[PDB]
Formats: sequence, C-alpha cells, structure tokens
Amino acid sequence: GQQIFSQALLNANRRGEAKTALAEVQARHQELLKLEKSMAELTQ
Amino acid sequence: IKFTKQSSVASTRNTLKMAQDAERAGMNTLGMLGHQSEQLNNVEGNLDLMKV
Repeated sequence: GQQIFSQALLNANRRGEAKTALAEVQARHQELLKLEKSMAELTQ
Repeated sequence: IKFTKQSSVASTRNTLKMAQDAERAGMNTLGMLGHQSEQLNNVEGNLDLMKV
C-alpha cells in the first residue's frame, strides 16, 4: 500500500550522438561547400 | 542539426546543376571542334591542291 514515480537521465548516448549531429553535419557540410566551390570554377 | 542537413542538400543540388551545365558546354565544344576539324580538312586539301 504505497505508490511509486519514475525519472529519466540522458546518458552519454546523446552526450555524443546529438552533439555529433551538429559537428558532423556542419563539417561534412564543409566538404560539400568545398566541392561546390570547385564545381563552380570547373563550370566557369 | 536539421538546418545544416538542409543547407547541404541545397549545396549538392546546386552542385549537380552546375556540373550538368558544364557538361552541356563541353559537349557543344567537342562537337563544334569536330566541325572545325572537318573544315580545316577542307582547307588542307585545298592547300595541297594549290601546291600541285
């Protein structure tokens, strides 16, 4: 005769993968921007 | 996160577009160089004849 709650904790899981889903998009993004710049010159 | 992925999609879209434009120009130039090659062949024949 009593009753219980529950809680959450965010675990390295996100400490890494979610921060990586910023760093690893913008950085591959940096590679893609470089590609785009080179293609622009090539097309010219 | 999503914004960067969208920007990268846009980047690759423009990238493909520019690549295709470049290729169109190259194909016209090669065909056009072939046409001018044929003309120069006619020139070459005429010059040979004039030598004779």
